Amino acid sequence: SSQLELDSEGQIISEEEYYPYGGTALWAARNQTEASYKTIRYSGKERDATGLYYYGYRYYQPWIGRWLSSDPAGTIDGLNLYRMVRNNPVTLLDPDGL
Repeated sequence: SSQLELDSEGQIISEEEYYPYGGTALWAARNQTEASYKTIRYSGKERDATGLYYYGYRYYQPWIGRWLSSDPAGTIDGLNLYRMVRNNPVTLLDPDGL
């Protein structure tokens, strides 16, 4: 999860922290425009303007800790095709949405 951004000389552009399931709980910057250009924040995946995180093979709803669609890989991570990283978001990460 992208927490700090630094410019060419190690000065803080932004500061972020997340709720364990993706939600953004702290968001700070040195300029309201300079901050609008940070795109990826949680688990190295893009939070679109829609609010969904784009993981690759699926989109993710951080506000209910739940995938937007059933796993295409099927029963690869259990019988629950909507569960998020075995409900262990602080320890585990999903690389591509499967």
